[PDB]
Amino acid sequence: NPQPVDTSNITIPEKLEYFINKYAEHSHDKWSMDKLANGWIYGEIYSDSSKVQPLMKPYKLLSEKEKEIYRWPIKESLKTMLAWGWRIERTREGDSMALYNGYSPRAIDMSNVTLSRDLHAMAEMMAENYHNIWAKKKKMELESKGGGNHPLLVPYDTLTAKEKAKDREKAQDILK
Amino acid sequence: RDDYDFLMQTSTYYYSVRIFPGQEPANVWVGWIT
Amino acid sequence: PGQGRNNNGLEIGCVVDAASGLLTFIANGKELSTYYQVEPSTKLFPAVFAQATSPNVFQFELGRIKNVMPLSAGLFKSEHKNPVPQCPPRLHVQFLS
Repeated sequence: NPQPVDTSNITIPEKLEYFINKYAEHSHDKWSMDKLANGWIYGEIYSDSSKVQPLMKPYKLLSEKEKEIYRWPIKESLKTMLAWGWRIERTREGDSMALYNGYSPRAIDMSNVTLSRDLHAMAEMMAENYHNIWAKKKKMELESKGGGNHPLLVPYDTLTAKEKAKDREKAQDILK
Repeated sequence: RDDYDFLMQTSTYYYSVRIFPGQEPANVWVGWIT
Repeated sequence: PGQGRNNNGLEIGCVVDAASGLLTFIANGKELSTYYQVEPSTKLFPAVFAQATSPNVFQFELGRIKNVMPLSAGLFKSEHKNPVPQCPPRLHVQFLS
Protein backbone atom coordinates (compact mmCIF):
# COMPACT_ATOMS: atom_id res chain seq x y z
CA ASN A 1 0.00 0.00 0.00
CA PRO A 2 1.59 3.35 -0.96
CA GLN A 3 1.39 5.94 1.83
CA PRO A 4 3.69 8.77 2.83
CA VAL A 5 4.15 9.34 6.53
CA ASP A 6 1.89 12.37 6.92
CA THR A 7 3.84 15.47 7.93
CA SER A 8 1.67 18.46 6.94
CA ASN A 9 0.45 19.01 10.51
CA ILE A 10 3.89 19.71 11.99
CA THR A 11 5.81 22.93 11.30
CA ILE A 12 9.43 23.76 10.44
CA PRO A 13 11.87 25.27 12.96
CA GLU A 14 13.27 28.75 12.44
CA LYS A 15 16.91 27.66 12.80
CA LEU A 16 16.68 25.51 9.66
CA GLU A 17 15.74 28.49 7.47
CA TYR A 18 19.40 29.31 6.82
CA PHE A 19 20.08 25.69 5.87
CA ILE A 20 17.04 25.71 3.58
CA ASN A 21 18.29 28.86 1.84
CA LYS A 22 21.84 27.51 1.49
CA TYR A 23 20.74 24.12 0.12
CA ALA A 24 18.38 25.90 -2.27
CA GLU A 25 21.40 27.89 -3.43
CA HIS A 26 23.40 24.69 -3.91
CA SER A 27 20.59 22.92 -5.79
CA HIS A 28 20.13 25.95 -8.05
CA ASP A 29 23.89 25.99 -8.66
CA LYS A 30 23.93 22.31 -9.66
CA TRP A 31 20.95 23.00 -11.93
CA SER A 32 23.02 25.81 -13.45
CA MET A 33 26.08 23.65 -14.12
CA ASP A 34 23.81 21.00 -15.64
CA LYS A 35 22.43 23.45 -18.21
CA LEU A 36 25.83 25.11 -18.73
CA ALA A 37 27.14 21.67 -19.67
CA ASN A 38 24.04 21.20 -21.84
CA GLY A 39 24.87 24.54 -23.49
CA TRP A 40 22.09 26.74 -22.11
CA ILE A 41 23.01 30.44 -21.98
CA TYR A 42 21.71 33.23 -19.76
CA GLY A 43 19.24 35.79 -21.10
CA GLU A 44 16.01 37.49 -20.05
CA ILE A 45 14.08 36.21 -23.06
CA TYR A 46 13.26 32.50 -22.83
CA SER A 47 13.64 30.30 -25.91
CA ASP A 48 13.96 26.51 -25.92
CA SER A 49 15.67 26.10 -29.30
CA SER A 50 18.12 28.93 -28.57
CA LYS A 51 18.87 27.52 -25.09
CA VAL A 52 18.39 31.00 -23.61
CA GLN A 53 16.76 31.15 -20.19
CA PRO A 54 16.74 33.90 -17.52
CA LEU A 55 17.27 31.75 -14.43
CA MET A 56 21.03 30.95 -14.74
CA LYS A 57 21.48 34.19 -12.75
CA PRO A 58 22.78 34.23 -9.15
CA TYR A 59 20.39 32.91 -6.48
CA LYS A 60 20.09 36.36 -4.88
CA LEU A 61 19.11 37.79 -8.28
CA LEU A 62 16.53 35.00 -8.58
CA SER A 63 13.01 36.27 -8.02
CA GLU A 64 10.83 34.80 -5.28
CA LYS A 65 8.25 33.46 -7.75
CA GLU A 66 10.83 30.91 -8.91
CA LYS A 67 12.51 30.17 -5.57
CA GLU A 68 9.76 27.88 -4.26
CA ILE A 69 10.71 25.04 -6.63
CA TYR A 70 13.85 24.50 -4.56
CA ARG A 71 12.60 25.28 -1.04
CA TRP A 72 9.45 23.15 -1.41
CA PRO A 73 11.04 19.65 -1.72
CA ILE A 74 13.53 20.64 0.97
CA LYS A 75 10.65 21.72 3.23
CA GLU A 76 8.81 18.42 2.78
CA SER A 77 12.04 16.47 3.30
CA LEU A 78 12.83 18.22 6.59
CA LYS A 79 9.19 17.82 7.63
CA THR A 80 9.53 14.10 6.85
CA MET A 81 12.56 13.79 9.12
CA LEU A 82 10.76 15.76 11.84
CA ALA A 83 7.61 13.61 11.56
CA TRP A 84 9.66 10.52 12.42
CA GLY A 85 10.97 12.50 15.39
CA TRP A 86 14.58 12.74 14.20
CA ARG A 87 16.05 15.36 16.52
CA ILE A 88 18.02 17.74 14.29
CA GLU A 89 20.55 19.98 16.04
CA ARG A 90 23.32 22.44 15.15
CA THR A 91 26.92 22.37 16.33
CA ARG A 92 28.70 25.55 17.38
CA GLU A 93 30.81 25.13 14.23
CA GLY A 94 27.63 25.62 12.21
CA ASP A 95 26.89 28.84 14.09
CA SER A 96 30.47 29.98 13.44
CA MET A 97 29.89 29.32 9.74
CA ALA A 98 26.79 31.52 9.87
CA LEU A 99 28.93 34.16 11.59
CA TYR A 100 31.29 34.02 8.61
CA ASN A 101 28.13 34.31 6.47
CA GLY A 102 29.97 37.51 -14.63
CA TYR A 103 28.41 34.62 -12.70
CA SER A 104 30.25 31.30 -12.78
CA PRO A 105 28.32 28.83 -10.58
CA ARG A 106 30.25 26.18 -8.67
CA ALA A 107 29.00 23.48 -6.29
CA ILE A 108 30.59 21.10 -3.77
CA ASP A 109 31.51 17.57 -4.89
CA MET A 110 29.80 15.67 -2.06
CA SER A 111 30.75 12.19 -3.32
CA ASN A 112 34.01 12.30 -1.34
CA VAL A 113 32.08 12.98 1.87
CA THR A 114 30.89 9.70 3.40
CA LEU A 115 28.15 8.96 5.92
CA SER A 116 28.19 6.51 8.81
CA ARG A 117 26.27 3.22 8.94
CA ASP A 118 23.49 4.76 11.03
CA LEU A 119 23.21 7.67 8.59
CA HIS A 120 23.14 5.17 5.73
CA ALA A 121 20.18 3.40 7.33
CA MET A 122 18.62 6.83 7.88
CA ALA A 123 18.98 7.65 4.18
CA GLU A 124 17.58 4.24 3.25
CA MET A 125 14.47 4.88 5.36
CA MET A 126 13.93 8.38 3.95
CA ALA A 127 14.41 6.94 0.45
CA GLU A 128 11.77 4.31 1.18
CA ASN A 129 9.41 7.11 2.23
CA TYR A 130 10.20 9.03 -0.99
CA HIS A 131 9.46 5.95 -3.07
CA ASN A 132 6.18 5.60 -1.16
CA ILE A 133 5.35 9.26 -1.88
CA TRP A 134 6.02 8.80 -5.59
CA ALA A 135 4.16 5.48 -5.58
CA LYS A 136 1.07 7.03 -4.02
CA LYS A 137 1.07 9.89 -6.53
CA LYS A 138 1.61 7.46 -9.41
CA LYS A 139 -1.15 5.16 -8.16
CA MET A 140 -3.58 8.08 -7.93
CA GLU A 141 -2.65 9.02 -11.51
CA LEU A 142 -2.89 5.33 -12.51
CA GLU A 143 -6.38 4.88 -11.05
CA SER A 144 -7.39 8.13 -12.75
CA LYS A 145 -6.21 6.69 -16.08
CA GLY A 146 -7.61 3.25 -15.25
CA GLY A 147 -4.97 1.14 -16.96
CA GLY A 148 -1.34 0.52 -17.78
CA ASN A 149 -0.08 -0.59 -14.37
CA HIS A 150 3.36 0.90 -13.87
CA PRO A 151 6.21 -1.65 -13.54
CA LEU A 152 7.89 0.16 -10.63
CA LEU A 153 4.78 0.25 -8.41
CA VAL A 154 6.30 -2.84 -6.73
CA PRO A 155 7.70 -2.50 -3.16
CA TYR A 156 11.00 -0.76 -2.47
CA ASP A 157 12.59 -4.12 -1.62
CA THR A 158 11.45 -5.42 -5.01
CA LEU A 159 12.98 -2.34 -6.64
CA THR A 160 16.50 -2.97 -7.92
CA ALA A 161 19.66 -0.93 -7.39
CA LYS A 162 19.55 1.25 -10.51
CA GLU A 163 15.88 2.18 -10.07
CA LYS A 164 16.52 3.05 -6.41
CA ALA A 165 19.74 4.92 -7.24
CA LYS A 166 18.25 8.36 -7.92
CA ASP A 167 16.24 8.47 -4.71
CA ARG A 168 19.12 7.00 -2.71
CA GLU A 169 21.51 9.67 -3.99
CA LYS A 170 18.93 12.36 -3.24
CA ALA A 171 18.88 11.21 0.38
CA GLN A 172 22.68 10.94 0.30
CA ASP A 173 23.21 14.50 -0.95
CA ILE A 174 20.75 16.05 1.49
CA LEU A 175 22.46 14.29 4.41
CA LYS A 176 25.88 15.25 3.04
CA ARG B 1 58.35 37.14 -12.08
CA ASP B 2 60.90 35.47 -9.81
CA ASP B 3 64.33 37.03 -9.39
CA TYR B 4 66.87 34.61 -10.84
CA ASP B 5 69.71 35.87 -8.63
CA PHE B 6 67.55 35.42 -5.52
CA LEU B 7 66.48 31.97 -6.75
CA MET B 8 70.13 30.97 -7.17
CA GLN B 9 71.37 32.42 -3.85
CA THR B 10 68.43 31.24 -1.72
CA SER B 11 68.40 28.12 0.46
CA THR B 12 64.62 28.15 1.01
CA TYR B 13 62.59 25.15 -0.18
CA TYR B 14 58.87 24.51 -0.44
CA TYR B 15 56.38 21.69 -0.83
CA SER B 16 52.60 21.88 -0.62
CA VAL B 17 49.86 19.41 0.31
CA ARG B 18 46.35 19.55 -1.15
CA ILE B 19 43.60 18.13 1.05
CA PHE B 20 40.92 17.02 -1.38
CA PRO B 21 37.32 18.18 -0.89
CA GLY B 22 35.37 15.72 1.23
CA GLN B 23 38.33 14.91 3.50
CA GLU B 24 38.07 16.48 6.95
CA PRO B 25 41.12 18.73 7.55
CA ALA B 26 40.83 18.23 11.32
CA ASN B 27 41.96 14.64 10.62
CA VAL B 28 44.94 15.80 8.52
CA TRP B 29 48.28 17.12 9.78
CA VAL B 30 50.99 18.62 7.55
CA GLY B 31 54.59 19.48 8.35
CA TRP B 32 58.04 17.96 8.84
CA ILE B 33 59.38 15.08 10.94
CA THR B 34 62.83 13.73 11.75
CA PRO C 1 36.87 30.74 7.52
CA GLY C 2 35.44 27.26 6.98
CA GLN C 3 34.36 25.78 3.64
CA GLY C 4 37.99 26.30 2.63
CA ARG C 5 38.15 22.77 1.20
CA ASN C 6 34.70 22.15 -0.31
CA ASN C 7 34.87 24.92 -2.93
CA ASN C 8 38.52 24.13 -3.72
CA GLY C 9 40.90 21.67 -2.11
CA LEU C 10 42.58 23.09 0.97
CA GLU C 11 46.21 23.96 0.25
CA ILE C 12 48.79 23.81 3.03
CA GLY C 13 52.16 25.24 2.04
CA CYS C 14 55.30 24.25 3.95
CA VAL C 15 58.31 26.57 3.76
CA VAL C 16 61.74 25.63 5.14
CA ASP C 17 64.81 27.88 5.34
CA ALA C 18 67.83 25.58 5.31
CA ALA C 19 70.19 28.49 6.05
CA SER C 20 68.34 29.61 9.19
CA GLY C 21 66.21 26.63 10.25
CA LEU C 22 62.98 28.65 10.22
CA LEU C 23 59.84 26.61 9.46
CA THR C 24 56.84 28.63 8.26
CA PHE C 25 53.46 27.45 6.97
CA ILE C 26 51.11 29.18 4.52
CA ALA C 27 47.48 28.08 4.14
CA ASN C 28 45.47 29.18 1.09
CA GLY C 29 47.87 32.05 0.41
CA LYS C 30 48.00 33.44 3.97
CA GLU C 31 50.86 32.79 6.38
CA LEU C 32 49.89 30.82 9.48
CA SER C 33 50.91 31.95 12.96
CA THR C 34 52.54 28.63 13.86
CA TYR C 35 56.29 28.52 13.20
CA TYR C 36 59.24 26.39 14.27
CA GLN C 37 62.97 26.88 14.80
CA VAL C 38 65.23 23.84 14.43
CA GLU C 39 68.88 23.25 15.22
CA PRO C 40 71.62 23.22 12.57
CA SER C 41 72.16 20.00 10.56
CA THR C 42 68.58 18.85 11.26
CA LYS C 43 67.24 16.45 8.62
CA LEU C 44 63.54 17.10 8.01
CA PHE C 45 61.30 14.65 6.13
CA PRO C 46 58.10 15.97 4.52
CA ALA C 47 55.30 14.26 6.42
CA VAL C 48 51.50 14.15 6.35
CA PHE C 49 49.47 12.43 9.07
CA ALA C 50 45.89 11.88 7.96
CA GLN C 51 42.87 9.83 9.01
CA ALA C 52 40.88 8.82 5.95
CA THR C 53 37.36 10.24 5.78
CA SER C 54 37.28 10.05 1.96
CA PRO C 55 38.54 7.68 -0.75
CA ASN C 56 40.84 10.52 -1.83
CA VAL C 57 42.77 11.76 1.20
CA PHE C 58 45.46 14.24 0.13
CA GLN C 59 48.09 15.02 -2.50
CA PHE C 60 51.84 15.62 -2.26
CA GLU C 61 52.42 18.62 -4.53
CA LEU C 62 56.10 19.25 -5.31
CA GLY C 63 55.70 22.75 -6.74
CA ARG C 64 57.26 26.09 -5.92
CA ILE C 65 56.11 29.59 -4.99
CA LYS C 66 57.47 33.10 -5.55
CA ASN C 67 61.15 33.51 -4.56
CA VAL C 68 61.24 29.93 -3.21
CA MET C 69 63.00 26.81 -4.52
CA PRO C 70 61.17 23.50 -5.10
CA LEU C 71 61.84 20.55 -2.80
CA SER C 72 63.77 18.65 -5.51
CA ALA C 73 66.77 21.01 -5.32
CA GLY C 74 67.18 20.56 -1.57
CA LEU C 75 66.66 16.83 -1.86
CA PHE C 76 68.98 16.18 -4.81
CA LYS C 77 72.47 17.62 -5.20
CA SER C 78 72.42 17.40 -9.00
CA GLU C 79 69.32 19.63 -9.19
CA HIS C 80 70.62 22.18 -6.67
CA LYS C 81 70.38 25.05 -9.17
CA ASN C 82 67.38 23.84 -11.20
CA PRO C 83 64.28 25.99 -10.53
CA VAL C 84 62.03 23.62 -12.48
CA PRO C 85 60.30 21.31 -9.97
CA GLN C 86 61.11 17.61 -10.31
CA CYS C 87 59.95 14.30 -8.84
CA PRO C 88 62.69 11.74 -9.51
CA PRO C 89 61.88 8.04 -9.00
CA ARG C 90 63.96 7.97 -5.80
CA LEU C 91 61.38 10.18 -4.07
CA HIS C 92 58.45 8.02 -2.95
CA VAL C 93 55.80 7.95 -0.23
CA GLN C 94 56.55 5.89 2.88
CA PHE C 95 54.19 4.96 5.70
CA LEU C 96 54.72 3.89 9.30
CA SER C 97 54.29 0.11 9.51
